[PDB]
Amino acid sequence: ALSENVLFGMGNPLLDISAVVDKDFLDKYSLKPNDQILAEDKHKELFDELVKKFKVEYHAGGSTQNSMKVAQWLIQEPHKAATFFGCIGIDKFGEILKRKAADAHVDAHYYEQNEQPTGTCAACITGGNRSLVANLAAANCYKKEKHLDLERNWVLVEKARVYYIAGFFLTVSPESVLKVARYAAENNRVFTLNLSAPFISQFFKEALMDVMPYVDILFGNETEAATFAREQGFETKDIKEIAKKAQALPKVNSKRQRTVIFTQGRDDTIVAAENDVTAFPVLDQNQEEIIDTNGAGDAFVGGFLSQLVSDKPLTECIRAGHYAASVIIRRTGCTFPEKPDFH
Ligand SMILES: Nc1ncnc2c1ncn2[C@@H]1O[C@H](CO)[C@@H](O)[C@H]1O
Ligand SMILES: [Cl-]
Repeated sequence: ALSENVLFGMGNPLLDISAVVDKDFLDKYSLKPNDQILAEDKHKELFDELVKKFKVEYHAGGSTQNSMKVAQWLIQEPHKAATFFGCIGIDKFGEILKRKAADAHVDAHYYEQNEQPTGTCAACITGGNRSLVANLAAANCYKKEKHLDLERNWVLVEKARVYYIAGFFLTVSPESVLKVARYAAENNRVFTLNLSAPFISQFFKEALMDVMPYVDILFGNETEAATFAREQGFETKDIKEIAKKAQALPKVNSKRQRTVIFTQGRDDTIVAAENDVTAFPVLDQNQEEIIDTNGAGDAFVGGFLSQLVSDKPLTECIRAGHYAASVIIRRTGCTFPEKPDFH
């Protein structure tokens, strides 16, 4: 039986707010029916209006937290197998988010501050369409020295066997990422990281390459891989070759070989390990049943991690990732039914 806090994540928590809205609402906030955006000045009151005017459903969100809740869902027992750290506000949304994280059986410990509201992501649904508006807000305000470094929180890091941090968090607290990564190397534990988005490899390459030697498992997708390769001078556009070259990057913990895992949408998931590159087909090809790809990557990682914590074989970790993604992409955002049916 797994211990509590066996899986640790940290990143940018967001309160997901989903609702069926109307034309007037979309028009007021200048939203096309399938826009996916970061909030601009015109959207700062959107979340308050959304909750006042419409019946909403709330979820614990943000990329890393999504992966934690999916992992927890598939782990099932114990509750609080997955830990999550990040920054929230001292507001009603922050209280709702704490409740949702608890409902998801994740052991969330948030840094709370008063300067910024809790981050939010609105899914504004009309018919089969949905408009996404994300406001990072408090998520950008995480303070290593006021949260991670406190013993009551650091000990939860020390409880983990496996760590996962989205590369998005390199834009907020790269020193937190480095400290966790260093601990993983010092203790021969598995540290995992997502490339997260092309802009991470372009604009945050210093932090990314500072952490890379500590990465036991690098997750990403084909678009991130292409950008990473260009920025690192790999001189190839072939995804398998990119994965092989990333696998062979400098590494401090030589007790564990790096694994590089790049998803390709409906095309094969590519896995580079020490002595080979293997392609894992995506067996779910019913494209017409896909209603929303938002969170597919987060769910893939969560499914993978759910099996990794039990030292299951690579094939099983990939199978669980593909399963989780297949569930999430048939629902608005990174959500799932009460119980998993992964066998
Ligand atoms: N178009 C698609 N068809 C089927 N599965 C998909 C698609 N896009 C994403 N996925 C699933 O989500 C994962 C992450 O993108 C993929 O590896 C796959 O498992
Ligand atoms: Cl994140």
